[PDB]
This record gives sequence, C-alpha cells and structure tokens, in this order.
Amino acid sequence: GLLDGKRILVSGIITDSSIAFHIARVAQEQGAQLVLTGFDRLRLIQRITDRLPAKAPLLELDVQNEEHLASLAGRVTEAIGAGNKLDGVVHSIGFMPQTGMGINPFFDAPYADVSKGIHISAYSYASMAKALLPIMNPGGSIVGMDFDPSRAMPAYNWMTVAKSALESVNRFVAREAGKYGVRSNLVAAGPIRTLAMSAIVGGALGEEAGAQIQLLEEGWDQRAPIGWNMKDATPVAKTVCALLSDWLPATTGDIIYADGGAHTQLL
Amino acid sequence: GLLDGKRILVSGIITDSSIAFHIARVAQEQGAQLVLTGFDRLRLIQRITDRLPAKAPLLELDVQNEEHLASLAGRVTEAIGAGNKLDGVVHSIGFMPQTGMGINPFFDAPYADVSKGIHISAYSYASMAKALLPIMNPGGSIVGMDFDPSRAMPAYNWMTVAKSALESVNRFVAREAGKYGVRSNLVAAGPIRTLAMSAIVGGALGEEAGAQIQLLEEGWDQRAPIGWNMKDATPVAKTVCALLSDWLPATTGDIIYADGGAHTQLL
Amino acid sequence: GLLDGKRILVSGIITDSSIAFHIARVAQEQGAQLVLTGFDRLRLIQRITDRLPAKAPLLELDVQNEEHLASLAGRVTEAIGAGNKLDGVVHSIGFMPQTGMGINPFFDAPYADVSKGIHISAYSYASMAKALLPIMNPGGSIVGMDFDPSRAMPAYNWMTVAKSALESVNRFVAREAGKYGVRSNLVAAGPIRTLAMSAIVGGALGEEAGAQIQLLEEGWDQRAPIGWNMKDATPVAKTVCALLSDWLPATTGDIIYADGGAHTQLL
Amino acid sequence: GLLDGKRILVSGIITDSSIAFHIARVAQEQGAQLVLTGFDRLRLIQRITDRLPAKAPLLELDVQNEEHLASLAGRVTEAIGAGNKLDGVVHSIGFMPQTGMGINPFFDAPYADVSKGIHISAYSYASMAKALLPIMNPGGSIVGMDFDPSRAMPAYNWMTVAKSALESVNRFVAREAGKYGVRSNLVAAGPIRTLAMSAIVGGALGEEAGAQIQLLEEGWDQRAPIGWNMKDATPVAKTVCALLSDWLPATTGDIIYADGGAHTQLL
Ligand SMILES: NC(=O)c1ccc[n+]([C@@H]2O[C@H](COP(=O)([O-])OP(=O)(O)OC[C@H]3O[C@@H](n4cnc5c(N)ncnc54)[C@H](O)[C@@H]3O)[C@@H](O)[C@H]2O)c1
Ligand SMILES: NC(=O)c1ccc[n+]([C@@H]2O[C@H](COP(=O)([O-])OP(=O)(O)OC[C@H]3O[C@@H](n4cnc5c(N)ncnc54)[C@H](O)[C@@H]3O)[C@@H](O)[C@H]2O)c1
Ligand SMILES: NC(=O)c1ccc[n+]([C@@H]2O[C@H](COP(=O)([O-])OP(=O)(O)OC[C@H]3O[C@@H](n4cnc5c(N)ncnc54)[C@H](O)[C@@H]3O)[C@@H](O)[C@H]2O)c1
Ligand SMILES: NC(=O)c1ccc[n+]([C@@H]2O[C@H](COP(=O)([O-])OP(=O)(O)OC[C@H]3O[C@@H](n4cnc5c(N)ncnc54)[C@H](O)[C@@H]3O)[C@@H](O)[C@H]2O)c1
Ligand SMILES: Cc1cc(=O)c(C2CCN(c3ncccn3)CC2)c(C)[nH]1
Ligand SMILES: Cc1cc(=O)c(C2CCN(c3ncccn3)CC2)c(C)[nH]1
Ligand SMILES: Cc1cc(=O)c(C2CCN(c3ncccn3)CC2)c(C)[nH]1
Ligand SMILES: Cc1cc(=O)c(C2CCN(c3ncccn3)CC2)c(C)[nH]1
Repeated sequence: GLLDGKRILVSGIITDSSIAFHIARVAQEQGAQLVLTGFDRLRLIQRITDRLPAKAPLLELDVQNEEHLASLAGRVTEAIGAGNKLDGVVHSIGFMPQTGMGINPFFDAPYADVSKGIHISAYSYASMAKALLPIMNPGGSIVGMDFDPSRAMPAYNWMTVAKSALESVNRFVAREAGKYGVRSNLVAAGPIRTLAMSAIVGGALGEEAGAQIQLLEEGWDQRAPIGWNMKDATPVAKTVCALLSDWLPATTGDIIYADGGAHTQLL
Repeated sequence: GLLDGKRILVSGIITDSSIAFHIARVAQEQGAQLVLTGFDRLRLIQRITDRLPAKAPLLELDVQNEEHLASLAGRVTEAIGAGNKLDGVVHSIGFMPQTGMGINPFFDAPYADVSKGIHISAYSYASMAKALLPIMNPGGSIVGMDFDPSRAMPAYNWMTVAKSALESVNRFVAREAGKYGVRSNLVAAGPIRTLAMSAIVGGALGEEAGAQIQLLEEGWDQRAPIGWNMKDATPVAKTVCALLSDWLPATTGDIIYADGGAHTQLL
Repeated sequence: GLLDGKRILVSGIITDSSIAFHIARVAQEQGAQLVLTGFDRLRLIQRITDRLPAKAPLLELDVQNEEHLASLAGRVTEAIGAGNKLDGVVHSIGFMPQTGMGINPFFDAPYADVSKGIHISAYSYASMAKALLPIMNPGGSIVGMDFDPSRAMPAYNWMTVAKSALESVNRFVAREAGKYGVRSNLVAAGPIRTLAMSAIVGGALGEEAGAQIQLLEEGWDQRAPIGWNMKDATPVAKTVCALLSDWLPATTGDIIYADGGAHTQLL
Repeated sequence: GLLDGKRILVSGIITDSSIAFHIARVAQEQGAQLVLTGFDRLRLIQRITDRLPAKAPLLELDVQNEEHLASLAGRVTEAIGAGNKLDGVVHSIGFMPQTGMGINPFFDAPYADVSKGIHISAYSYASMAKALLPIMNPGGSIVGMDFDPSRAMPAYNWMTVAKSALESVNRFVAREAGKYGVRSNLVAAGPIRTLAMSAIVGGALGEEAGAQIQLLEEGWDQRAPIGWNMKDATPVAKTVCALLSDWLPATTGDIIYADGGAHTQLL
C-alpha cells in the first residue's frame, strides 16, 4: 500500500459523510495504522468508525480545550506504544456558527461567533501541529482541509475568512514543521455533499443560501475539465493520502487542489 | 485638488509617523474635508493632528467597542452637518499583542491574544463599513491598509494571519459596499519606519526579530524596480488618495500594491 | 487636470470603439499633450482621431517592423520638439489570428499564427519600452492593456497565452524602466464591446464562440460588486490615466484590475 | 510499485543530469514501462539511457518538426504494441537561445530567438498533447516541467516569459485532455544543478548572470522550510511520478511545487 507501515492521526470524523471518514478508510486500504480523534459525541464517532476497514483507537479532542491539547501527545504515545512516533497528521476540522455562514448578512455576524469559527477552523491547525510535532518522525506529513477562499462567494461569508486565515497559518506551520523534517500542506477540495451540505441545499441556512450553493455545485462540475462529483469524497481522500506518502517530499507550506481543476478555469 | 469637495473619514492616527497621518495630510493638500477617528489617547491624537494642514474634527473610536460603532454614523453626521454624507473612508488600524509578533514562537501565541489582533486588524474593517456605508455617497470609496501576507516571513507571525483574514474580509465588504455604489480596496504598502518599526529594529520584540526586519527592509529596496524608501510614507499616502478619488472607478474588492513593485520581483 | 503638462504617447487607435480612443480622449480632457501611433490604416486613424478633443500628431508604427521601432524615438522627438521628453506611454496593442481564437480548436492553431500573435500582443510591449525609455522623463509611466489570463476560458485560447506572456514581459520591463525612474504596469480590463467583440458575439469566429463570449459578459456583470458595463470604456480609460499620473508612484511591474471587481468574486 | 502496469512516454533526456533522466529512473523503479523520446543527438541519448534500470525504446522527436509530431502516435503504438495505449506523458523540454537568457540585456533578444524558445518551451506542450491524447487511456496523466515565473528575476529573462506562457498552455491542454479522461499538470521545480546550470554558475552566460544564479540557489535553500538540495533531482522525479499515478485524480490544469516550499516563504 501507498502508506504501508505509516502511523497516522486522523481528526474530524463525525458521520459517515465526513471527508475524514473517507481519508481514514483510504489510508487503511493503503496500509496505514491509524489513531483517531473525535469531538464531543464520542459514542457516535466510535459507532461510525466501527465501519472503517480496520479497528483504530479513538481519542477525545476538543481543539478549544487546552487540557486536551496539552495531554494529546502522551495519549497518542499510549495508543501507538512507547518508542513509536506518528508519520502523519490529518486536520479535517472546521466550524462556523450560523450567524457567520448562510443568509445571515455578512455584517451581522457577532465577533464572539467569528472568533469561535476562526479558533476551530484556522488557529487549531497550529495547535495540532504544536501538540504533535514533538512525536512526529522525520519525513512526516501534516495535512489540513481547505476550501479555496481566494475570491469571495455567496453564503460562505466568515468561513471564507477562516479559510484565508488557515492558508496563512499553514505557511507558518511549515516553518516550524521543517525543523522536524516534517511537511505541512492543505488540500483545497471541491464541494462535497456531506450531511451539512445537503441540509444547506435543503434550506437549513435560508432559501437564498440553498439556491446559491446549488448554483456553485453546478458551476464547479461545469468548470472542472475532468468534472466534479460532489457525492464522491474518494478523489479528495486519495489526494490527502498522496500528501501523507513519500511521493510529494519537496512540497510544504502549500495547497494542493483536489477540485477537478475547477479553480484553473473561468468558464 | 485630486479630492476637492470630498468628505473623508480617516482612522488610525496615533503619532506623526502613523501612515494615517500622511494619508490625512496628502488628502487635505488635495482639497478633501476630513473627519478623524482616534483610539484611547485622544489628547495625544488632537495635539498630533494640530500639525495637519487644516483643522478636522476628531471623534473617539475603539473598534472593539460596540457602543462606539453603533453611535459612529450619528457622531460623523453631527460633525459634517445633517444632509451631508462621506465620499471616503480610510481604515488604517492594526494591532497584534507581542505574543503574536516578534521572537515569541509562533506556537506560543495564546488564542485570546491572536483573537484580539484579528478583531482589531481584520474584523474591524467590516465593522467600520457596516457603520459608515449608510452615510456614504454613491461613487464613494473605503480603503484599508495591508501588508502582503501571501507568503510567510520571520517575526510577522500572527499579524500575517490577520492580514490574510483582512484581504478575505475586503472581498466580502466589496459585495456589501457595491449595493451603495461604493468601492472597497486595500493598499498593500512596503515597510514604513514608524515609531513601532524603529523600536522593533532596535530589538523591542527580541534581537532575532530586529535583525530579520532589518534584512526584510534591505531586501525590499533591492527587489523594488523603482526602489523603496521606508522613511517616506508619501508614496503610500498618494496611492490611498488615488483609490479615494474618481480615477479608479472600476476597481473593488481588490489590492493595490504601493511597495515599489518589490512583490513582482523574486531577486 | 490629472495629467496637466504631461507628454503621452498613445498607440492602438483603429476605430472609435478602440479602448485607446477612450484613453486618448480622457487623457486630453485631463490636460495631457498627446502623440499618437497607428498601424497600417493611417488615413482611417487620422479621420477617427479628428474626433478627439484636441489635435495630436499621428506617427506610423507597425510593432513587427524593426525600422519603425528604430526610428520611433527620433520621430516622437521631432513631433514633441527637441529637448522635450515623454512622461507617459500607452501600449493598447493586441492581435491573434482567427486560428488562435474562437471555435477553431486550441490544438489547430499553427505556430506561425501563435508566434505572430505573441509578437504583437506581448513581445511588442518590451519593443516599445526599449524604443521610448531613452526619451522618457523620471517619474514617467508605461501602461499596457491586459485581459486576466490567470485561468483558461472558452474561445480566448492562444490570446490568453499571449496575455500570460505579456504579464511576464511587464515584470521585466519594470526592471529596465526603473533605471530611468519610470513605472511599468498593466490595466486588466473587463470585456469591452469593441467592433471586434460585437462581431465575435454575432458569430464572426463561429456560433459556439459567440454564445460563450455572451455568457462571459453576463457572468462578468453578475460577479462585479459594482457591476460591469461592457459598452462603457470610460472607467478603463480613467484607470489608465490614474497609472499615467503621479498618484500611483510606488506601483510597478504590476496589474491594476479595472473589471468592476469581477476577478475578486467566484459567484 | 507506484506506477506498476503503466505505459509512460518520457521526453527530455539529453545527459545523466537531465531532470527527465531522474523521472525515467524513478518511474522504472516504480514499475512503469517506458517509451523515450530524444532530440537530435540520438546516439548520445541511447548511450545515456543504457544506464536506466530497464531498457526502453527510444524514438526521435524534434518538437519543431511537424512530420515528427504527425508520425509520433503511430511510432509509439509500434513500440508499445497495437491495442496498447499510454497512461502517462512527461514533457521535460525547454530551450532559450543565449540572447534570451543570461547577461544579454532583456531588450536585446531578437524575436526570432524568443519565438524559437517559446515554440520549444511552451507551444510544444500543446503539440505533444495533440499528438498523444488519441493514444492515451482514461485516468491518464500529462506532466510538464515548470520554473515558477510569477515574479521577474535576474538572467532568466525570456525563459521566464516562456514559462508564464507554458502555465497558460497547461490550463488549455487540461480542457482538451479532460475529454479523454486525462489530467494535465506542471511540476514547478526548485533549481537543479544540471550540466547547463553548472556552466551558467561558471559564467557561460556572463559573470553577472553566474553570480545572480548562485545567489538564487542560496536564497532558495534558505527560504525552503524543508531545505533545498539543488544536486538532488530525486524529490522532483518523485513529484512527477505522484502526478503520473492514480493518487492525484482530481487535480488538473494545475501546478504542483516541488521546490522545498521556497515559493511559500518571503524570507
Ligand atoms: N464539505 C465540503 O464541501 C468541504 C470542502 C472543502 C473543505 N472542507 C473542509 O473539510 C473539513 C472537514 O469538514 P467536512 O465537510 O468533512 O464536515 P464534518 O462536519 O464531517 O467535519 C468537520 C469536523 O470538525 C469537527 N470539529 C468541530 N468543532 C471541533 C472542535 N472544537 N474540536 C475538534 N473537532 C471539532 C467536527 O466534530 C467534525 O468532525 C473542514 O475543514 C471543512 O471546512 C469541506
Ligand atoms: N508600518 C508598516 O510598515 C506597515 C506596512 C503595511 C501596512 N501597515 C498597516 O498600516 C496600518 C496603520 O499602521 P501604522 O504602521 O501607521 O501604525 P500606527 O501605530 O501608527 O497605526 C495603527 C493604528 O491602529 C489604531 N488602533 C489600535 N487598536 C485600535 C482599536 N481598538 N480601535 C481603533 N483603532 C485602534 C492605533 O491607535 C493606531 O492609530 C495598519 O493596518 C498596519 O498593519 C503598516
Ligand atoms: N476589448 C476587450 O474586451 C479587451 C479587454 C481587455 C483588454 N483588451 C486589450 O486592449 C488592447 C486594445 O484592444 P481593443 O479591444 O481596443 O481593440 P482594437 O482593435 O481597437 O485595438 C488593438 C490595436 O492593435 C493594433 N495593432 C495590431 N497589430 C499591430 C501591429 N503590428 N503594430 C501596431 N499596432 C498593431 C491595431 O491597429 C489596433 O489599433 C489590446 O491589448 C487588447 O488585448 C481588450
Ligand atoms: N534545471 C533547472 O533548474 C530547472 C528547474 C525547473 C524546471 N526546469 C525545466 O525542466 C525541463 C528539463 O530541463 P533540464 O533542466 O532537465 O535540462 P535538459 O537540458 O537536460 O533538458 C531539456 C531538454 O529539452 C530538449 N529539447 C530541446 N529542444 C528540443 C526540441 N526542439 N525538441 C525536443 N526536445 C528538445 C533537450 O534535448 C533536453 O533533453 C525544462 O522544461 C526546464 O525548463 C529546469
Ligand atoms: C463547501 C464547504 C466548505 C466548508 O468548509 C464547509 C464547512 C463544514 C464544517 N463546518 C460546519 N459544520 C457544521 C456546522 C457548522 N460549521 C464549517 C463549514 C462546508 C459545509 N461546505
Ligand atoms: C511591516 C509592518 C506591517 C504591520 O502591519 C505592522 C503593524 C503596525 C500596527 N500594529 C501594532 N502596533 C503597535 C503595537 C502592536 N501592534 C500591528 C503591526 C508593522 C509594525 N510593520
Ligand atoms: C475580451 C477581449 C480581450 C482581448 O484581448 C481582445 C483582443 C482584441 C484585439 N485582437 C484582435 N483584434 C482584431 C483581430 C484579431 N485580434 C486580439 C483580441 C478581444 C477582442 N476581447
Ligand atoms: C533554473 C532553471 C530553469 C530552466 O528552465 C532552465 C532551462 C534548461 C533548458 N534550457 C536550455 N538548455 C540549454 C540551452 C538553452 N536552454 C532552457 C533553460 C535552466 C537552465 N535553469
């Protein structure tokens, strides 16, 4: 397998439609030995991850909890065995309150909400690298999930700002990770029909936001030279595994686009 | 003058080396009628602004204070006279605690500090547009100050992340401002030897940060095809006035680089 | 006026819909003294330019003709008077054979055609700077016309490649121009309904290309936060004059977008 | 192996320091079955390729020769056997006359020289895709070599313009390749000490160009968070193989940076 013998931490599984579930599945199909991290609904996450090709220990991690982050390296070492280190880390964490995404006017998001979204979606990429770099092997890889925020778009609002902040955070994380012989990169995915994305299209964040995200999805497949299947997270999962492998050894502080090439096309 | 008859709000004056002081001076030399906003040290700001070519009313504005922002439009109207609106708005506000800039490791900035820096440096650009767009004329202009954060660099650390967030905020502010016939843009300046910049070079944020910012300054003038004089804020002030004028009427959600062309050159 | 006392060379007038006609008109309304250059149909160009606010000498310039370029500086000096130099230069020249644009497959453009298009559209920006920099004043400005080629699009085909080449040429021209205290920049305009653009929409380059350019035009106005009027070259002409003025003195090797902000927006 | 069962065409081998030699070697170590193309010195190329892990047929290809390109697909089919198609294509072709690179002033490159450089370095990427796409399998991959031309730099001059043109060509090739279920991408490598690069540093293109390329090399390793070894083409070769594999299936019309992350860092 592409990741045979590698010890990889995967955060971000919440449902069977989570991009992290598909990353975890493909990584296991490719011979990686995983450690999982889950937030708040641990009973649910264990039951979901019971469907993965192989059993993997599950650790609790709220990225807003400083105790969870301070104990994380020790908890991972206990799960993987003393003397072993991680070869890979996947950050597949993102959150923005409803005031910061959807039909709620961009000017009507209170800062406490925007700040919580930026903490979880951008700052935590640096918190996770700080916690795990001391237990990472040379030649290692840290990968985070991105949604191209180079241009403004309807409804994505403050989550776009959190992604722009995450891209900047990734470039600095690469400076730190480099001291450990570790790469840091983001995968900018095309839109994926997760449970939340389906709910948004169904009007969970207002009708106008639903209509706008449906047009974005259509335009994405139209612009993508190889097309874009929003119901298929496997091409995104494979790209994350390509970055976790030894096959992109000279790429760091960078962004790889697993979006069907849609960002390279105007129309 | 370039700005004859225009009513322009200018925030960000603190000392006679503030980029906003030079923006305010050039705007007045070009016939603009100004309203100033100042944070916390109002006695100091009044005394500084006494040196501007013309007298201008000074209003207090802490961008972290929701009462100041909610009353701002009314306070500006009282200063410019009922029935008059602003043609221009200058955001020249930036702040990052010492834990987020300098020699303090990038991983050692607490989130409360990073969040305060992002609130002042990025979110406030949207708070200011929300407050003032209802009192802005069609053909109007909102301009903010940027420092190119496209690539990571030493010491700038979390302030780089705040600038990346500000660039994203600007693109969304342009969507809102467009409804008012108003443009929103940033001026990405080359480094300017303000009081804080001189203090940093003098080691106020650690020796290594000082040495690194001195090398950045030297490299900037070297890369700039027309050179870069860090002791001269006038080219930056003129660029802000170009954006406040009627002469860039089809530019919005954008960034204009007043950096001597240094960002267009590798070496 | 914005350009009072300035001596500016303007190339690229062919009809009354030429972007250069509007640049020339606005520059004259702003007090500039112009010298014009025209290609091949000099009788037509003289008759067109008779409609400009003021009379301006017209010089012949085929950018593919080395004799025309070698004699250009001398011919300009004769027209503006010995001892006088130019403060500004406008390159508003572009051409691509029909095999390189439109419905003709991208793979079916012969290299002789692509090479002629790149010579006129990209290399000539450097030929013009070479010819005129020795007769340009410090503080001077060279401006060229661009169409954002960062992403591929239908029909534009090899002309997109010529624009990408022009952007690269501009960065090198800035290195040379800087030695003279001269700035070099491009204005990336939104689509303008020139005679050729109207002919393309009318199917002159095939039906599919017509339909595709009509969708691009519609999408441009939709994405532009301040809208985009393709029938109005005046905002583009004003942007070129802003770059020719003293008001963007720290910008070089760069691109200013006069596109209604459409490139900063995905949807 | 990463490329087990894949049929890959590799162009660009001339010496044992050619980036294409290392791409060919790594692809063979990973189980690919290769077809090679060589220009002009076929006896030399055969002798060089005798050192590759496995024997591979060698075909003559001058990308400026329309007969060579028109017969290429037939010649490849004869070498790989009727009924078999290629899964991958590597373009590792670049050339610029000495007038277009080095100490020769940027303004002193005759167009015939610049045009020959652009034909070989940029247009040929589309000529090669046109020739080989009809004999490529779905899921296939076309990869070209790039040197980041986003910013101007000393000596690279017109070759920088050819790379900017190549990036634009790649985005259009992706539109065509997508119809075949084929991806098209470039690998932007850091500087590699090939025979020509060593000759340049030794002053083959003038002393000033030598000094400037030595400073670029040093600055590259300094800026790269994981460092940059210019004497090691293996990380670049591995990146090309990552793109030729099934592990980046949603990336097209794009650029992957195998430069040690140096482009993501200012200093
Ligand atoms: N769905 C898309 O279209 C799309 C496209 C591009 C990128 N992404 C990104 O992919 C990543 C994964 O999102 P997804 O779409 O799979 O949705 P998801 O809901 O399945 O995953 C987001 C995860 O973040 C976790 N999380 C939230 N708050 C947390 C906290 N305080 N501490 C720790 N974990 C926390 C959630 O529990 C969840 O597992 C995110 O970064 C998202 O922004 C999504
Ligand atoms: N100095 C440089 O080299 C440089 C380069 C590019 C951009 N900039 C940017 O230019 C802008 C102005 O900075 P400067 O260099 O002139 O420094 P400065 O210290 O003179 O200006 C920053 C201003 O922000 C104000 N401010 C801080 N907290 C505030 C709050 N809560 N509410 C309202 N105002 C608040 C300060 O009072 C001050 O007037 C900033 O956005 C900065 O990031 C500076
Ligand atoms: N029309 C648009 O939508 C649009 C948008 C963005 C940029 N542009 C650019 O603006 C510029 C002007 O184009 P336009 O749209 O006004 O069309 P135009 O036809 O009016 O102008 C192009 C000019 O190039 C001149 N030219 C052609 N070959 C020449 C040669 N050998 N020597 C000298 N001059 C030569 C023509 O005579 C003509 O005056 C071009 O660079 C074009 O690519 C156009
Ligand atoms: N060396 C570096 O530092 C570096 C960095 C980034 C990218 N590159 C790129 O990598 C690629 C390979 O270059 P390299 O550095 O290995 O040098 P090289 O000299 O080994 O390879 C260039 C190849 O182009 C071939 N070529 C030239 N004219 C041709 C023609 N008419 N038809 C067919 N082939 C022709 C040559 O025979 C040679 O094999 C080029 O695209 C180059 O621009 C090089
Ligand atoms: C296209 C796209 C990009 C994204 O980044 C996301 C995020 C998914 C996780 N987040 C989230 N989830 C649940 C409640 C609140 N926030 C933040 C938005 C989506 C849904 N779509
Ligand atoms: C090159 C450069 C870019 C910048 O954005 C700044 C900011 C100036 C204002 N800030 C600030 N001032 C005082 C105390 C704390 N923070 C934040 C940094 C500087 C000093 N230099
Ligand atoms: C949107 C847009 C951008 C452009 O750059 C152009 C060019 C106009 C001048 N050219 C030209 N004119 C006449 C015959 C052949 N070529 C090249 C294309 C157009 C028409 N539209
Ligand atoms: C850093 C870098 C990037 C490049 O693209 C090249 C090319 C190598 C092949 N070329 C070439 N070779 C031999 C004679 C003439 N031209 C063009 C330049 C080099 C040498 N270095």
